[PDB]
Amino acid sequence: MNMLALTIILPLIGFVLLAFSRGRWSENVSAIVGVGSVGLAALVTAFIGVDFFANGEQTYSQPLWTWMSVGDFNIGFNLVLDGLSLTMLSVVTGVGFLIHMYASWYMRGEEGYSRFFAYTNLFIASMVVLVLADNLLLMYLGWEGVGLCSYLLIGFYYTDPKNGAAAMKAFVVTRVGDVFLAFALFILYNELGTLNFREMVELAPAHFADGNNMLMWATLMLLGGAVGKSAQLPLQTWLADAMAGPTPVSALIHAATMVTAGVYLIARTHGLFLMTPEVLHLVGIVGAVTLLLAGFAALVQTDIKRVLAYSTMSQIGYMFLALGVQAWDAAIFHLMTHAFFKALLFLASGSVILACHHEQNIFKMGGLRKSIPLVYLCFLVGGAALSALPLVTAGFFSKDEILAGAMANGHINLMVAGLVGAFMTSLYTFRMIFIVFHGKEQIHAHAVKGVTHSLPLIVLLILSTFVGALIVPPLQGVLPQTTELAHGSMLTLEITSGVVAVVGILLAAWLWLGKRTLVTSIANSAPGRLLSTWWYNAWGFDWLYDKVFVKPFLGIAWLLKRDPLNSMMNIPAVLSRFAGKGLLLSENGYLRWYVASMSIGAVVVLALLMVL
Amino acid sequence: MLLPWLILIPFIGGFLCWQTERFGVKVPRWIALITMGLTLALSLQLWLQGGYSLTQSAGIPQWQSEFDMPWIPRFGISIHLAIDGLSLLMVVLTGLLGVLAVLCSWKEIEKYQGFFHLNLMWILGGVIGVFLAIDMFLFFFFWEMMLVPMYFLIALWGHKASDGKTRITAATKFFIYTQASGLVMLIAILALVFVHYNATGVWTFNYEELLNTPMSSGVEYLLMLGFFIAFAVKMPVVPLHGWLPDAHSQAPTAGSVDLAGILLKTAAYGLLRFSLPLFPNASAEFAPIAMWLGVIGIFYGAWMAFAQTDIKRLIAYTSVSHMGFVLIAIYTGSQLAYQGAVIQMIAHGLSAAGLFILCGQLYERIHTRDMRMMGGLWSKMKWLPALSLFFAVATLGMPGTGNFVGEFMILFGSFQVVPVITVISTFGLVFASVYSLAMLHRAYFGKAKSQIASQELPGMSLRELFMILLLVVLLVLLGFYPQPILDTSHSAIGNIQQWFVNSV
Repeated sequence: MNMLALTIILPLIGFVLLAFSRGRWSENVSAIVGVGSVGLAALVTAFIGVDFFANGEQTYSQPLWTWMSVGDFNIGFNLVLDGLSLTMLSVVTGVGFLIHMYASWYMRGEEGYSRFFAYTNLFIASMVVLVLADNLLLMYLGWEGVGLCSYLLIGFYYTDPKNGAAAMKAFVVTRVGDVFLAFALFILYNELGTLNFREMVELAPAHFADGNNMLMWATLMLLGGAVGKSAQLPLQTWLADAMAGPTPVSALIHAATMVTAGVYLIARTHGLFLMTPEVLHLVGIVGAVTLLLAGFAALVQTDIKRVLAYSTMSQIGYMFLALGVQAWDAAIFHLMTHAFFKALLFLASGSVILACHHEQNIFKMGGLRKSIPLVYLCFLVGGAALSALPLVTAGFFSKDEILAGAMANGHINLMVAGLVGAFMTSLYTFRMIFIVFHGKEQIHAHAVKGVTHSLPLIVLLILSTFVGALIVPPLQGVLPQTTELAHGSMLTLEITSGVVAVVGILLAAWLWLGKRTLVTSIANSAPGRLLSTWWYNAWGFDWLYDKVFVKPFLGIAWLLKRDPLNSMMNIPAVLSRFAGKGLLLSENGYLRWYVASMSIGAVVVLALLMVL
Repeated sequence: MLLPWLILIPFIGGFLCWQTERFGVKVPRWIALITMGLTLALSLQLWLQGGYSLTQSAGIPQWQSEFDMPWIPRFGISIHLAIDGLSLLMVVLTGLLGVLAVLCSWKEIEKYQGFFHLNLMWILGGVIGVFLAIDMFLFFFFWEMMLVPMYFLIALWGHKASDGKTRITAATKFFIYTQASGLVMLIAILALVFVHYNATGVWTFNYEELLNTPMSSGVEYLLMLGFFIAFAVKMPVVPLHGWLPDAHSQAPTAGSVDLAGILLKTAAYGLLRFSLPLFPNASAEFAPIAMWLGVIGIFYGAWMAFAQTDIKRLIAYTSVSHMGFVLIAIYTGSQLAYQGAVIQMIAHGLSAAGLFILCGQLYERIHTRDMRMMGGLWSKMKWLPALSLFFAVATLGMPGTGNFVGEFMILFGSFQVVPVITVISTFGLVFASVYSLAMLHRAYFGKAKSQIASQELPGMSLRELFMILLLVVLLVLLGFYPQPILDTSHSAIGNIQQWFVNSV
């Protein structure tokens, strides 16, 4: 109710204060203002959410000012708050509030403090802009707004250059996706004139009576934009390297904020993807092949942050399938559950790595149940939901609904993909906690007790469970394509996923409960290391994407260390100076040759006159 | 009416600063600030008082104010000053850049300082005269006399006669590369007037009657190449741009503000105003060569920017990448593309001026020019690198800056007219990011132990921060709210495009 810009201005304005109070403020006042910006954002979001319930799920639009206006090119700062956008706002202004409230305690004790609460507010503000935008332009401001903020937070620690160098590969890769995204934007203005989503929805079939061949180029290249920003095969590079930053920024980037931009673009243009069915099924095709890639790389390396990261890649592509199977509201339901567990799962790991005191390993710790069971119950709750366990979990309803929709689509390969994904999620569910928290503690992890993080831990504990699954997100305000329902086989698919999850959990527990010598043998077997090296390269994709253009780019830069065309158009000066030196040497000073010059001028003048 | 006065205040101020040099030495700084204030007052008065939102289809001749005066009556050479809408944007930009030039030269007393400022006002007044020029000879005379006083700036003030590298390479290439092509376009002017004199029978040097002169095909093409050569050595185009990095890396950064922010404007001004309307079919034939040179310029400037190790040559090689978008914009048949070029062009000046002021500011803080020698100065400087981060951010297409809307409406209009050369062109944004981050990481990110001299750093005065704060806030308003100046330029851009469309 005329309060949409307060979900953008109040964070953004707070950033400006912390961008110029470069450490001159104290700890406490900086901490309060940084959390209070996002806190006011959540409160204003809640007011418009309960008023949206009082609106009868009727959308509310607010134009602030027209951005630019040429007589055929009309772009305005239009904000649309409908059911899909309200849910995507709900995730951000809750999760960013919870993640940032933890950062009020995690950040203290070290420098770069006002700096970090400056760039987090900008990061949040850019994500709110993307999901409330009504024009594809303003939404483009959202895409590279949040990309620059990921650069400022991945490379947050500027002292050592590993994390200071890891951010630019993400920056290069996200701008390749943004070029791919803007390509479809040019094509949509050339073909359909107006970039507003709804006016586009009932203008697309009116303009398309004759020619359709070029719309696949628009939509396929639009798809290339959506996939790159979050995670997918053609551009899956940077999510391992994004873990080099601090724990709270990894949660913000990987859990529900920046990675939930590629989901919002496919979901918002769902009618636009319904104008072409094969580009819609192609999302699921690429989704089905990335669940096969993104899973077991969590098992391979000994970095906990790389574990949580390959799981996020697997889950985002799991969504792309869910959107490719024409189950839109179910996918956002998966997102509503997915934000809760991932953020806590990431955050709890940070608290324990504070207690680890520079371990960064999964094979040298054990018996951590006796250290502190609070983090033990944190991983436990997250693991159950991820594995699709039927015991008081939140997300299992979302997996059950999308597989029901997927088998209502009727693609046996997609259920095979879904079945192997459920088995693969259950494999890396408890293997991490069994290899880390169980064994012997030769290096003590000193647990830290404090109410400042315990209260959000309890809030995240009560939210990530099935109590949070009862909060139905607003999906009746957009009226999307209806997610089809199947009955009778719902119980059959539910028990099938439960058996698959239980078998995977029991196999991980059997890997734990064994001697682990067979695990050591397959971690020492030469074909095992070949596959480990092959999936260190991750189907050679980072290998291919470096060695396809990078050293050619460095080679042409090494060929451009001196500027060629400046030199090759200096040859007039070179020829003139050298020819001038020759003419100076042609002069002698001996007066006989001066008179010979006079005779030889007379000879040539008479000759040149006699040829005329 | 106001136009004779508005081109003469720079010359009057140079006379008075040099007159009062005998009276005092602290006078010309304070004289120069007020005189440029009067220049912007008349320029802003024309913006507000004039009908900037005028008729979009009032023909090719349309001017808010116009001056005529007989200068050499034997050829009809007249002082035909006449101001259009887009010309008025150019005048207000150079008045603001003149204020920055005279503010950066504050607290700079030498053996002679009145000589520096009479030269400073002379070169800025020359650019104003090019911007208000409809008679061809007046345009050419002003084009060539703003080019002589910068030579004295690079020579006697590049360094005070200690090293010979500030004259014999930098300043001399600057002078020759421009003047040979200036003489080329002069004989182009004369060939056009002679074919008009055969057609009608009057010796005229005026733009309105030379606009529609009848010329046979295969003749005006050579004159269009003759105009474009002089218009391609002033703004950096692919074959002839070797003068630009040498000129910017040796002149004082106030002279570099003149050399980058406003001397690069006049060539694309002339491509919009004097080359496109006079030669419609020649430009229609020459268009694809212009598109190929434009895409080559963007990619080439970014690679040479990535490969360079110093800072003045670094920003000097950003400029050649930026102007490729403008050249492709001009050589297309789209109104939106031209209006994108204008906002990109004003933002180009505003995004190069702040960087050059700050690069010169950093050098006089640390007394070291090489970028890779320093690193990690963020813990030492308190306001320089934060403001410098946004200017490097404003260089590429970051929204909320004017450069994004500029380059990106060109791309809309460019894809409207021709697909394949535009889809190549867009990739310069990725390359814009890599040299932008290279500048940022090599200079400011790192450890201060990279250089011994990075351990004792001075403070920053109030007036430099004031003139940096004004540019960053001015550039943000142009990025967020570019409507007022687009409504100003609509009619001038529209009639040029309508003539380029209808005359073919």
